[PDB]
Amino acid sequence: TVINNWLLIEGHTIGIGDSIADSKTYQDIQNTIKKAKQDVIEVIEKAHNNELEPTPGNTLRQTFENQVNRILNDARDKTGSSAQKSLSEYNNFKSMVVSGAKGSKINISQVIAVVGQQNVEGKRIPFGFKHRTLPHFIKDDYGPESRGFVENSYLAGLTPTEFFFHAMGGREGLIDTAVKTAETGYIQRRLIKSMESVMVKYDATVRNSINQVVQLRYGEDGLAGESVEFQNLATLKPSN
Amino acid sequence: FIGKIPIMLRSTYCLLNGLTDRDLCELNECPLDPGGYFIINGSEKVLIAQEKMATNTVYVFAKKDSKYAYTGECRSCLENSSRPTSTIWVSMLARGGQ
Amino acid sequence: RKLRRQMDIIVSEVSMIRDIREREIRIYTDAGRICRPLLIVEKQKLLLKKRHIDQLKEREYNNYSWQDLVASGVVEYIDTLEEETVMLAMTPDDLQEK
Amino acid sequence: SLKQRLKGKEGRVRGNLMGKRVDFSARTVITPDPNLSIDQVGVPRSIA
Amino acid sequence: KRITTPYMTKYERARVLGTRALQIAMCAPVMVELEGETDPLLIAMKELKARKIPIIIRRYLPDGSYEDWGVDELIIS
Amino acid sequence: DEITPDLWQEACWIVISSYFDEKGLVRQQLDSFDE
Amino acid sequence: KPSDLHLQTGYKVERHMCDGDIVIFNRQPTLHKMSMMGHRVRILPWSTFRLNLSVTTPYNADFDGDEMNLHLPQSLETRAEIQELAMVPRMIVTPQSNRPVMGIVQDTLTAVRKFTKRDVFLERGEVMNLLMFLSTWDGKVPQP
Amino acid sequence: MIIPVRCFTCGKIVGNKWEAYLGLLQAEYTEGDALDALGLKRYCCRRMLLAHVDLIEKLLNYAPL
Amino acid sequence: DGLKYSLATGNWGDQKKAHQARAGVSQVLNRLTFASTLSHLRRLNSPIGRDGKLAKPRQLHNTLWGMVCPAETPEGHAVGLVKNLALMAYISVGSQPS
Amino acid sequence: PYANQPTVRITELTDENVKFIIENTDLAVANSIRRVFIAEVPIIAIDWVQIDANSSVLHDEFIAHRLGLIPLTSDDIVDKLQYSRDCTCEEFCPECSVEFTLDVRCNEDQTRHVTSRDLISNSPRVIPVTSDDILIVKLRKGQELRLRAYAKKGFGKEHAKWNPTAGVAFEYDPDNALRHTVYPKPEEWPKSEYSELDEDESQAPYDPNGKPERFYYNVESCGSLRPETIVLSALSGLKKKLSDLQTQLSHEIQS
Amino acid sequence: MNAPPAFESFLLFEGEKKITINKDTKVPNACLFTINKEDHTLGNIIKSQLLKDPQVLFAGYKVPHPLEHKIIIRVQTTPDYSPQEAFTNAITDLISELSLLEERFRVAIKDKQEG
Amino acid sequence: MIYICGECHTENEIKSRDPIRCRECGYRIMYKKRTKRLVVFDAR
Amino acid sequence: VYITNFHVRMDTLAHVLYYPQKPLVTTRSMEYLRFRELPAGINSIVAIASYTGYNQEDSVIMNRSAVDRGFFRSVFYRSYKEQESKKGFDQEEVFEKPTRETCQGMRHAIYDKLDDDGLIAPGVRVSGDDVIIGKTVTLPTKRDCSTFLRTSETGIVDQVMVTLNQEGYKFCKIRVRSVRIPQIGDKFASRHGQKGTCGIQYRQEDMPFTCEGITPDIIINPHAIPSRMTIGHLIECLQGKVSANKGEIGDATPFNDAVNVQKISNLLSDYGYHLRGNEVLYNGFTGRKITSQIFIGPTYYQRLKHMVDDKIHSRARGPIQILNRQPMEGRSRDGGLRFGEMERDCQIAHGAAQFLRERLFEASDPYQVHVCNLCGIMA
RNA sequence: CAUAGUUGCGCCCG
Ligand SMILES: [Mg+2]
Ligand SMILES: [Zn+2]
Ligand SMILES: [Zn+2]
Ligand SMILES: [Zn+2]
Repeated sequence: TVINNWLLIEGHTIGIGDSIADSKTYQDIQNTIKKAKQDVIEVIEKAHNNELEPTPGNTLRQTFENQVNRILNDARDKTGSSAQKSLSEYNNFKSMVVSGAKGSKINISQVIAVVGQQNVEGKRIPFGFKHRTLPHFIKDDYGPESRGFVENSYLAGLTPTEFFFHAMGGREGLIDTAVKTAETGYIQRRLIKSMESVMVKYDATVRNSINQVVQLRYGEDGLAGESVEFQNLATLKPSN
Repeated sequence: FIGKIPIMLRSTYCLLNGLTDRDLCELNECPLDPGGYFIINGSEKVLIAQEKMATNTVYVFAKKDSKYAYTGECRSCLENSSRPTSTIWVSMLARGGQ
Repeated sequence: RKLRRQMDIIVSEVSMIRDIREREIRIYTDAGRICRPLLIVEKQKLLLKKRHIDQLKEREYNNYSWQDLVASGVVEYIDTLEEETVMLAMTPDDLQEK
Repeated sequence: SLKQRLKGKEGRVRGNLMGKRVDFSARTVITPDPNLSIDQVGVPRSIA
Repeated sequence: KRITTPYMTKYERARVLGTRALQIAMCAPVMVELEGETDPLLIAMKELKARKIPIIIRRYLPDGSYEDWGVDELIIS
Repeated sequence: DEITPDLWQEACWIVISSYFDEKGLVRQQLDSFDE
Repeated sequence: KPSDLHLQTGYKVERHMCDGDIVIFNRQPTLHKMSMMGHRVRILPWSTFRLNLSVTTPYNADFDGDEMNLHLPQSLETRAEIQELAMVPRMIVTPQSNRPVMGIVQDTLTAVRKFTKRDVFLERGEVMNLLMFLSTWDGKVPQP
Repeated sequence: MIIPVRCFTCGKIVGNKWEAYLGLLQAEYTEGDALDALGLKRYCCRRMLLAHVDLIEKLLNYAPL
Repeated sequence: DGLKYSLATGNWGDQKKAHQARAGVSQVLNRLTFASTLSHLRRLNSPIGRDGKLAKPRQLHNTLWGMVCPAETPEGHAVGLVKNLALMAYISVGSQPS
Repeated sequence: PYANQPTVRITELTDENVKFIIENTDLAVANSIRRVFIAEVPIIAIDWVQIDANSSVLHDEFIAHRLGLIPLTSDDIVDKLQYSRDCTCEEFCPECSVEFTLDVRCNEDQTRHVTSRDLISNSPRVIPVTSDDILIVKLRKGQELRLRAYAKKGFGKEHAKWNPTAGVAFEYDPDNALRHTVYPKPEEWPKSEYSELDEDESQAPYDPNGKPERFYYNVESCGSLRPETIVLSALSGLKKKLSDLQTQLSHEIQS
Repeated sequence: MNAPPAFESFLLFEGEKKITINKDTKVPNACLFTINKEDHTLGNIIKSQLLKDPQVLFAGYKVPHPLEHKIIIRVQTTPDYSPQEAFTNAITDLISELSLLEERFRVAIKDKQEG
Repeated sequence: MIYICGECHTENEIKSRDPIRCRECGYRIMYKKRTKRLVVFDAR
Repeated sequence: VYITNFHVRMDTLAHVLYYPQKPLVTTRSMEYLRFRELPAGINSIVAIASYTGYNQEDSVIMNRSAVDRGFFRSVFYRSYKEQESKKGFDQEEVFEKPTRETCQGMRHAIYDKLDDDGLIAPGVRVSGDDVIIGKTVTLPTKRDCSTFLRTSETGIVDQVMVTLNQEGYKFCKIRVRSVRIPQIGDKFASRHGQKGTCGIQYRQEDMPFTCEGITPDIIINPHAIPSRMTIGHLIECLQGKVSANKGEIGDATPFNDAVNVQKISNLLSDYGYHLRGNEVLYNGFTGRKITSQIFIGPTYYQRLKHMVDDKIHSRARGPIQILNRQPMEGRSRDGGLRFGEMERDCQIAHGAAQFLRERLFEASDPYQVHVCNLCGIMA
């Protein structure tokens, strides 16, 4: 009650101005993306000249795609960090994220700076066509754009290829929720019927419907989970 | 006479074919109604397109549910005759047997 | 390709897929395939010219319809199987620019 | 069949004895109300 | 040979309050002072705090035997 | 001669409007039934 | 017939549900004790169920389209059972992770983050209006 | 359907202006200038005539009762 | 009657063998909004079948470009299976190969 | 310990709107005044639509709703008219309501626009305001509409059809001198038409002693009442409300 | 269905008091005025006028629920000036202010119409 | 009861004992005439 | 408006909006859907801002005064149907208003609203239990088999049609019109997946407002946006503001670089507004300036088919099943609610054994049998 | 107060 009645005086809002950054920030993001795409081109050149040596436990293709993945990941993280440092004290995305009440830092970096790499089953977008992700690319193109790296923020708007790859990622998320709802409660309804009758008897022992002892004391201490909490033992860590 | 075939609305044999919007207003029919459905006992019934594997074509797959390395299959069927689509498999057995 | 774009013997929606690497020419004329129109590109230039757009601006009281666009060999239908053998420009204003 | 009357999740067991319809039960859409204590629920007049 | 805890369990509090409230709803005699009370649950709560409910809980030990505790014999949780 | 990049934005929508005026959005059902 | 309406002790009346009656409240799927909790009823003059916003989080509830189920205990014994076991204040701490199950929510959480900033200042009228809503206030306006 | 009697947000009368607004469109004004000619300065009121679809004219093609 | 029964029920095959027939082919047309009607008319269904247990089709494959809506599925247990055509999506009506 | 001495200056007066300034007053008083403007000014609006016959393309209560929102010229008649629930009669009399009649028969090929002109009152001192003219409905050849209705006193709190104002513009501290609002970048913000700053300025310098005063008003009448009459009726009504509350408090203290 | 009668947010019921007074036990010289069928239009203005009074140690108001039409006004005063006295004085001051404002507004109307 | 033909809008009385048909059009869809009972709608 | 000739048609269910509007922020493609001629929704001044707290958690505060002005008012049409027939010659059902003594039993619902044919004439108020088709099957006196309405409906019989069926039987269809006004709990959505329920309805004065006297029509929760990241919603609001000021339907074709937020902001600034769409709003209750400024503008919203009257129901000792002695849904949803196994084990985890017994046995289907102690079988 | 099949397929909501 108190905080809502004060919030009428204060008021809270999200708007376009909370999503806009300064021109220097966009310029830094563009420089970062240019450098990262140049690095990806260099890695593709090293792979093509057969001077990329695989890391152990990884084949040459795996080493190549791991290099590209880490390059794009650090590019996204650097751009998001730079965007976050640009946020004003009044930017209401930063208000909602600092409070922790909604969203997160990755949401701010996505909306302001770069959506990032779209993944399917934890992999970049595969060649659904013959050696191509779409009919708009030359065959055997492992560049970030062809492999589904959306390099425009939501504010900047996605190009058609970027939009389609983002739709594929969203489709994977939807299918994940679908199978989650499929397996929602089946495991739980199995567990509950295996353990429906296990209770605490008046001798403070835990027993089943068969009256077989499963624990002499509940949780090995005879303490409920409602009052226990975290502490630190001061005579474990320190030196003699 | 052999029977009665339901007619898709606005098809070439539907009465609403070719009529101007003034006529459809005269017939109490919406000129913006797209058509493409049947009326069965007054219920507007629409047929959904059904996706199926294309016919008469060679597909090599990797059957993991079998003792076969690969299986080449082809669903063979004629042009609008013999609705039973005879499917053939030509299959390489697994080499791991020993 | 010339015959289909002229619509002389080959009607449109007939898909001609050449697998160059496998040395195969598959021609498809069956129903059920899914296709869409696409503007034809030649020498990194559109076959669509301003005169066609002018004739389409007066689409009424001149009777130059989409069917004339298809018949003039400016836009042609392409299906998913054929799309694998297509280098498809996104938009002409930037992709096929020098 | 007689055996089908019990099996599954809708038979007399698992559909009518491990759960069933109960009287004095309502359902409807929920809406927020900050002016109610956490232990309170607003109800429509008709259900009450 | 009493081994059950002297603290009344939350379940015991719930059941004894419910049963005593039902008794008072049936015009059971009230073993506590009441003033302007009509809801039997409040009367049962007051009688519980005064520790004057005339009920003995029988706790069945899992072996088959039992203990018997008055509500006053038990420490209220 | 050739469509300019600026006029292309109008040209493509003129083409699409002519397409939908010719065909409509239920050509699938109607053409399939006619065949 | 007033004889049919006449009453004596021992009779029972199925009275319409009124303020203060306890009700069990749940949302399907039910996943833990806090997904089925007891509340006190409040009559309100429109056609929905209401919730304090915090109890949406244990129910995993949101007001996009969700509808919830309400059951009414019919015996004083069941009513007392719900009062002593199932009421939401008794269900604040969940023994799943020995944590609170419900906490401050979206607008309240952001607004209190703004509120407890070091540079928030309230004049006499604003604080005096605000203290109306503090139920557990002894009536002392503190030294500014 | 038909033009609303009042602008939903403010309550300004916008029912006696739809036919006049079309008459001004026949006079080859811009849509903005036509609305300004009718004195709709708040964009709540401008929303009505600018976004209204007049379906009742279409429904008057069919026969009565 | 036969055709009518099928278009009444959506069960396809012999009426006597309706127990093992494919179902959900014909549907009551959804008339709640005009866009809803057009979406129902331009709807495609991919059955589960024996093919479904081999490879998962719920994902949005790359060949779905420009032929089917990249983001339009019924949320729930039919995600990815039920789809809707792209705007400029035309299905081949077939022709004689002669 | 006493109320201010508030002063009024009327900047503009039309038949459509009145723009003015109240000074030497509290924020709550001004806000309550505009609340009374929107909600608690009593006017006469159509209620109790009884439709003898309808052959329109639109269902009946659609027409009743549309007639409800028709404004009526109720300048001075509203004072002497009582609320119907307070009046004593067979539910309708000239001391609580004003009868209206409408009967249109389109037997003509041209579409017949049923407008506010076609509404006929029994009392000539209550007319539709536009009587351009407000379109009620359109009728085809062979289509008619015949109904009667009443119009009774009420205020916008009960239903928005009794709201006489078509938007009440309200402002105070146009330069943000009090800093009741905090522009994160005041340079971006356009000046108000009551602002007095220069172009280099974007806010007045902050005052740690100011209070809300000099409230700028613009009451735009829908047309039912003259806006001057809207403000006078509003002040009289709020005075009546507080006097009645004082009477009830006197009863409460005496009891 | 369960929509309230729209004409009952300002209109009283049978045996419903427009205003009731309750002495607040927590603090001496403090009372709660519960006023029925009134919105913020009276609560806010009465609170503002009360705050201008110097003897008022504390004055506030609340709506207990927006769907309901009660307002609780808490008034606390120095121990020489009753809360009822303060409430009456506030209402009289507001009535005088509104009468003065109406008079000046009519005079300004006449001046603007002539000039 | 009186009924109105759905094609030519002919008002005609039809008893509840015979097949319904317009008395000079042959059309077979009727509509009941509007009730003559009083009906009131609040304009709210 | 799902179709133009909806008035002639009699479908089982239909909904029509009073005042549809083509969206102020459209796409080129919408011209060819014909959605410009059959819109579904209204452009509404939406303010994205937290308020008293009834918009929270994907809820919506609506302007009660706007709804009083017909904002999002709609009609819900049902069309009931019944057919007379002749089964053999031992019976022949017939349309006619029954009488208490001519029939061997009838429900308390009044039959004195039908005519001699037993069909209510169009233009009469009906309830959730009145009789619409008086149909009686002859007993081999007679037994009434008339039809009533859904229990949770109160409309007006709009259009009554009588026809001969395929076999040649006098049968009737009856449209019933019920006017649905937006209320608390009705579901609304943007064109961006921001599904929300009407939390509460405030009159215009209680709502916040700009310096121009413009209140918002709808007040969403800003916390909807950060997790969802529906920035097209915000750009639509800005573009609609630009469109409404400029007097031109704005284009929102997705992959068009001719429109970016910078140009939209510059155009908005040209009309004397904050270039990012924010505005200073005044508290409706106190009149105070809000400390922060509020993003606000027109946005195309659309009311969904779901309403609380469709979903609200309650059960207390109603029509139990004929087999299991358990509640079933008849004429309505009035079959209680399945106390599923999840709820059962939830109560077991609570330890509320008495309430669980009450739900499963003492308030669902209490029965008693007599068992012989010697054998053990029910006797 | 009391009286209105299943048994499936499809579809809508979270
Ligand atoms: Mg939900
Ligand atoms: Zn307006
Ligand atoms: Zn009277
Ligand atoms: Zn006829």
